[PDB]
Amino acid sequence: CEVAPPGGVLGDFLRMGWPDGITPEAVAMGNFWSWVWVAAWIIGIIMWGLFLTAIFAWGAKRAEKRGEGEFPKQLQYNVPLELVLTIVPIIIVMVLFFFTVQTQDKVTALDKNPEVTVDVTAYQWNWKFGYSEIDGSLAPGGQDYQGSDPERQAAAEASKKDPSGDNPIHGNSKSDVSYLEFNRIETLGTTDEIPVMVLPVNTPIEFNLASADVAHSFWVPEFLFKRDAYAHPEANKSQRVFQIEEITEEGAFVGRCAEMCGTYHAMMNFELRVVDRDSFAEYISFRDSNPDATNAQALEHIGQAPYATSTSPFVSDRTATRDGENTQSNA
Amino acid sequence: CSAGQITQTSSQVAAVDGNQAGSANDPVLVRDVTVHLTTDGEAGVKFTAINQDTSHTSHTLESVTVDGEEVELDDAEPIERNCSLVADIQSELDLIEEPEVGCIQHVATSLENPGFAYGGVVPVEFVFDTGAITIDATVSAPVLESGVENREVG
Amino acid sequence: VTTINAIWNLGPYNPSQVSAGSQPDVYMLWTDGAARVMPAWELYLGNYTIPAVF
Amino acid sequence: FWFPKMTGRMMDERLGKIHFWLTFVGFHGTFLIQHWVGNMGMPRRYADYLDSDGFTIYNQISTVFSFLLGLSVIPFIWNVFKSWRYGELVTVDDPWGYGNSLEWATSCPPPRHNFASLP
Amino acid sequence: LAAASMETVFPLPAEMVNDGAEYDPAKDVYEHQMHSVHGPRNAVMLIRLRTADAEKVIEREGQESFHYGDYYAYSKICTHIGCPTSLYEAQTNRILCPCHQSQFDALHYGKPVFGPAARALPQLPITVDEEGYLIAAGNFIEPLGPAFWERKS
Amino acid sequence: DDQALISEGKDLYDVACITCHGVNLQGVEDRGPSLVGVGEGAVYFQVHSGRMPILRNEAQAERKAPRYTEAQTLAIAAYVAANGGGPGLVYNEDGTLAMEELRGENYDGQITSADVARGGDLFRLNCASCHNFTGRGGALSSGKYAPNLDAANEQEIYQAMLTGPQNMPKFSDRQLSADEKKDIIAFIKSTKETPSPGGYSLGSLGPVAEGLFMWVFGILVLVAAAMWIGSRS
Amino acid sequence: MGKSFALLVLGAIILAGGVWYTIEVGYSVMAIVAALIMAAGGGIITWGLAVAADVNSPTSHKI
Amino acid sequence: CSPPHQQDSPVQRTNEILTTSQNP
Amino acid sequence: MKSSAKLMYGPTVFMAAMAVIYIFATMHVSDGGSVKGVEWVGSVALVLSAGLTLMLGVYLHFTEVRVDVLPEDWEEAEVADKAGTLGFFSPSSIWPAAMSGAVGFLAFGVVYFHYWMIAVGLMLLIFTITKLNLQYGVPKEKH
Amino acid sequence: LLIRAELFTPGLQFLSNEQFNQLFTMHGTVMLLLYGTPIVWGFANYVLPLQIGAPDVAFPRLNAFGFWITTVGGVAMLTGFLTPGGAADFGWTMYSPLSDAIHSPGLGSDMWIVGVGAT
Ligand code: HAS
Ligand code: HEC
Ligand code: HEC
Ligand SMILES: *C(=O)CCCCCCCCCCCCCCC
Ligand code: FES
Ligand SMILES: [Ca+2]
Ligand SMILES: [Mn+2]
Repeated sequence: CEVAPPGGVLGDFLRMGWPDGITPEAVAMGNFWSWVWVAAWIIGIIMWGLFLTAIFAWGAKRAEKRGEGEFPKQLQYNVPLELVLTIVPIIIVMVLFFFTVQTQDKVTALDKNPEVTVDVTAYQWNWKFGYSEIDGSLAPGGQDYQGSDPERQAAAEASKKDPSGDNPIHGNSKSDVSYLEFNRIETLGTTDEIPVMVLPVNTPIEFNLASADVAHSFWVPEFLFKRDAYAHPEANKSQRVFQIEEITEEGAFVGRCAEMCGTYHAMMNFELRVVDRDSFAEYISFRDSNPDATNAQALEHIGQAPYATSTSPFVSDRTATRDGENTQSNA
Repeated sequence: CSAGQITQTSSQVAAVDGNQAGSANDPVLVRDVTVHLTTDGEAGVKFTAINQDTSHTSHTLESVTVDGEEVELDDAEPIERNCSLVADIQSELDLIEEPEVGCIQHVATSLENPGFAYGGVVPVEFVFDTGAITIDATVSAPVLESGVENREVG
Repeated sequence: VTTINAIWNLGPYNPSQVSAGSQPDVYMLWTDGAARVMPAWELYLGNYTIPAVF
Repeated sequence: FWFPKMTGRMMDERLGKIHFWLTFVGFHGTFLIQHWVGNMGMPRRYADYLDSDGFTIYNQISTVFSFLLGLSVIPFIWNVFKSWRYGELVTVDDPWGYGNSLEWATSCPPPRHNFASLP
Repeated sequence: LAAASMETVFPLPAEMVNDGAEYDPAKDVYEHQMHSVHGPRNAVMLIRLRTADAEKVIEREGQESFHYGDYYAYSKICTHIGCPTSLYEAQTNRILCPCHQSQFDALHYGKPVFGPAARALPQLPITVDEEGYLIAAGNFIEPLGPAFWERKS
Repeated sequence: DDQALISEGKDLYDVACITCHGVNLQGVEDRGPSLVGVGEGAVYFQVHSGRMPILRNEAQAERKAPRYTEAQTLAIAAYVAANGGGPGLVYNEDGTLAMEELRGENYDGQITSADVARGGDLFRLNCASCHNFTGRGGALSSGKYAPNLDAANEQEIYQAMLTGPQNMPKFSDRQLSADEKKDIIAFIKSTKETPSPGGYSLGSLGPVAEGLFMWVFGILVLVAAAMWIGSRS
Repeated sequence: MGKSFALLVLGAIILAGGVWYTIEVGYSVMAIVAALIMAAGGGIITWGLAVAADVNSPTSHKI
Repeated sequence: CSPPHQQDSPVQRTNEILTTSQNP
Repeated sequence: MKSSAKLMYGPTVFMAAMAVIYIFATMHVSDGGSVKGVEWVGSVALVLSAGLTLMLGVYLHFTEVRVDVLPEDWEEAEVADKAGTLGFFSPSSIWPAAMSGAVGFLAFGVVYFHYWMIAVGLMLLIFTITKLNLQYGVPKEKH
Repeated sequence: LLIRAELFTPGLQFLSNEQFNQLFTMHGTVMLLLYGTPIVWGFANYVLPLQIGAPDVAFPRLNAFGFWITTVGGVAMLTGFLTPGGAADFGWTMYSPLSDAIHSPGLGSDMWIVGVGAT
């Protein structure tokens, strides 16, 4: 919604725990949320007040102590009122649906002119990030940068059929992985390290999701948004790309898996770190020049902390976490 | 009851003849350490050193010694983070490749056998330019070519 | 129409060998089950002993 | 509502109010604060979390009232058991007085085939 | 033997060998060797342990020098009522009897941890000879097999 | 070839195996062991039979439907073998991965009965303790078990014997020579593929099966006959 | 009222006591034990209030 | 109700070392 | 049974409408949060659901058109209009529990996929349903 | 309440990840399919013939069958906990491919299916 909420402590109560949102469409969703809670609290207050009026006015002892008798007025029908009380909800939900369609169409659009495209791969149980596209204005060298690793992408493309002929799924092999993305610059999460996806400020970004096995979900609470990442997203007719117009402010933001995926589902965290535009150009130049260097070293090279801060890796020991300390620190 | 905090699967260790040293916290690990003594005569040390220091200090394997006997291991460049230094006797490193992807390094090695016994155990010291590891290691024969070697009356 | 004791599949008797599900016939299974459920209550009386299977 | 019709005996009203208030307090104390911790970024089906998430205090309040809500069934089980065999006997077809439906036109408990006569 | 393995061994006296460098194709050692295989209390199980498991072993009093490196030898006959304890669990280091499910800890000198057995599995002292073959350094220090009234302990 | 195979193997490892075995195959403390030095045989047995990836820790990982093609399995096995070798696969004289040729040392078209007779004694001494006579399975301690030997192909039998999966002991080629392993394979496949002459095998479990059969349904049908012939009054 | 106030007194002593203990323990397994004490405290609080809520307008006579 | 000759060794395993003689 | 038969045409018309709407919409409309194409599960599900309500509505109507004016379908019926026989009802039967046990054996056999368990469970199930359906007809013993 | 106990503080104090997953899966299944739907049909069975003025229900033995098959479904569903691996642990929704045999091979995952089927 375009209209801002009331703000202040009233706004803090109304948004009821939602983050402020680090994108323009997160601001829109948070606005809409606060206003629908103004509405919801009105409904809840008046109807709880009716249920209290029932306790304190419509009692039988109060009625008998003032001489009302045995029975009340045996009214059962009021055709106009039971029409109006039905028609008013309809015209309420129609307005709710109008604003819903506005906000949904702004959030869900795919015409935001992305400048950085990231290919995201989920698996049991961590994340892999890679830069598919970086348009020239911030790219390494200035020429529009494509990220595909052709040899490895070709190996994945050739895994689409079994040479021994076990090709049951519409002619394709059961272990086809040709839908997955392989880029040169990649960051791969491990049990020991949180994957930190570096992105620039004030830049339109595209995320391209998919999973290696089982459904996962890409929930950044600071975007106020999540989408499921599927294996073979096109066979499921699941729109695998989404776009944000910008991240408004820089910092480190946690992200979690928000669809049940098995044992270590609660340990599948990532960090989304957002840096200056020129700092991102430097980061991508460094990584493109010396591709053996790791993610932490590039982060240090542009003057940021080597490892995630909004979240930490878990102690893998199945019993050591018993007395509270379930996080392992890094240098 | 078997899916508990103590499970049978989570306890299991690598069904290999060598020992290991290093935890989730230690900067440099060693995996599958074993004194490989051939039945012909050649001997050496098999191991894999793995750098996982988060301060990004490289560790150079300076020296290796087995029951006080010095090891000859061909020249190795330092182990950067998430690199691995594989080592075996040359006869057994000729049976595998050296990957171009990632960061793996094969170095042959050899010992002058003082007379170790099959089945026994000996202490092995790895010394890096940063520090040291000590680990017990069993003396064992190398693996055979699978499915070619019948036994004979003699 | 149904096998009952494929002795050929079991091989001759050897004191060193054994099988997993090496049960007796059904009318004796109760005795084997008794042997399984009895705990290791054994008596050690100086130079003598009463085994648990007593 | 239908324990008298089912059994021919009433339940203890005081024990029922204890059951109600325990259930009510425990329930709202359990699941009201979960709206906040869910909005704040906790996903469902999470066995473990980090103390940096900011989730701890909400989970602690919720679990305390969860155990209260679990205690709520102790007076309920006792009320059912006791009243089933020692409860106040029903002497009227409709012990609440103003039964609308047809089940209050027959005895407490009904006979095998429900109705000794129909209105 | 590899570093977590089990072999069933029998007593082979030197006068019955007929293999290796001294093999003669006219020496007919078969029936005596079968006589060795078919003794009731003859079967032993020779276990090679991993190194990190071998250094967790708790020996029995008087039997600390019976092993040879990572090689341990235990009587294969169960101390309950005489079945072979032929099921070595390579990861748990339990030796399991299929008859009535007795479990013996191999890192605890063969002491039972489940089932109706009460006594620990006897341990054989072993070593290597000058030619590099494994031999029995001595006899068991206890009677073996199931218990009887006359057996002490 | 071998470097492209190692590239494919590394890429598959990075999105399926790296959470429990680490990026450098070192192991993760309570999630999985170190793969340094397991060989191509371990990866073949585990991936091809379907045992890997494990997806919950229990008493025992079970055989299930495979997640990777045989070619993908061999790619991953190449990549793992580069991290310190180990035992390898059994190839035949032409270079194909060996299969039906392992059905006894003297194989030539059909299984020879001398191989079955020696492999029967070898199996009854080294294997049947856990897998029961003729390999129907058995129960171990605390929820563990020795599987049924039907689903395994000959290569998988050989690599099981070499690698010692989970609580199974290792049998190197110095312990059981190549010919003894091939005779054990011959015995498994003879008994697994010869119908019993005396009719239905009842699972070949042993006396409990024939017990249940008779002492329920056999006496039930003759009780039914008695009720047909006699009076219920 | 009677036992109402009695319960409300007792339960407070239990509840506060659990609140003292859940700070001492503090993330171990015994934290759970502390919470159970606190819950029982709250239960007896509500029990007292429930008694009051019944004797404010009883729906039964002791006849 | 325990065998009186089945004790743990008081002395701990000392991590000993083996060898074999040889011609060279 | 007029009102019962007739009120099944509310949901029939509604579910048929939602079926055609959903079908055309999922094949023609495009939004950034889904891929265009006819969604076959919801299509088949809604049309078969309208089939279920059509089935009941049509059968009950085709019966209603030739049942007499019953006292329970009459606004001023006296209680003595249904006096007489009401019908036969089973007073007792052990065979429902038997059938549940047969289905339990079948389901556990399917779980473990033991073939003998599946065979025995199917045999038990046909037997117990047969004995249920022969309960009130078994002959008198002729001895 | 086991779930709420383990969520009381950050680390895993007595449950594992697997056991927590089994717990929420079976909590959801039991509460929806073995409490909810059968109590609906139980209240219906009792009061409905009393409300419309019938002596019996139409098909008495089918009613008995419904009760017993629901109990057997419950027993089947909960029998998964008696395995060493344990119950099903894919959430009461059983999303795919997480429910395929390739991704959830324990026998409890089959038991859950037949349980809900019987109910
Ligand atoms: C009708 C349907 C349902 C009911 C009713 C229900 C009741 C509860 N639920 Fe729930 N549930 C959760 C918590 C509760 C709690 C605390 C209660 C309470 O009603 C439970 C209390 C009720 C009892 C009936 C307890 C009886 C107590 C006993 C037997 C012990 C008493 C004795 C004591 C305390 C000792 C005495 C001590 C003294 C001092 C005297 C939570 C989280 O806190 C989740 C999400 C978990 C996650 O990780 O996503 C959840 C998940 C679900 C799901 C989704 C499952 C899934 O995601 O796979 C469903 C469908 C569902 C349904 C239902 N649930 N629930
Ligand atoms: C954690 C959920 C795992 C993942 C992901 C993979 N494996 Fe694994 N593996 C795991 C455990 C707990 C074990 C121990 C033995 C057991 O069965 O539980 C293993 C074992 C292996 C082995 C055998 C090692 C040996 O000692 O011989 C191999 C060869 C292996 N694992 C390979 C492997 C591969 C290639 C994987 C990705 C496809 C993979 N594993 C996933 C736990 C886990
Ligand atoms: C008990 C101590 C065992 C002995 C002795 C042998 N094996 Fe085994 N085997 C055992 C277990 C516990 C397992 C499961 C391992 C796993 O990770 O799943 C196995 C497995 C096999 C297999 C694989 C079968 C399959 O499902 O693909 C085979 C082919 C096999 N074992 C064969 C085998 C042979 C031939 C043996 C004697 C030389 C033998 N095993 C010994 C337990 C035990
Ligand atoms: C081992 O860890 C197996 C899984 C253990 C899960 C622990 C939680 C159990 C909760 C109670 C289950 C009741 C089952 C009733 C069976 C009839
Ligand atoms: S014979 Fe070994 S436990 Fe019984
Ligand atoms: Ca916790
Ligand atoms: Mn979802």
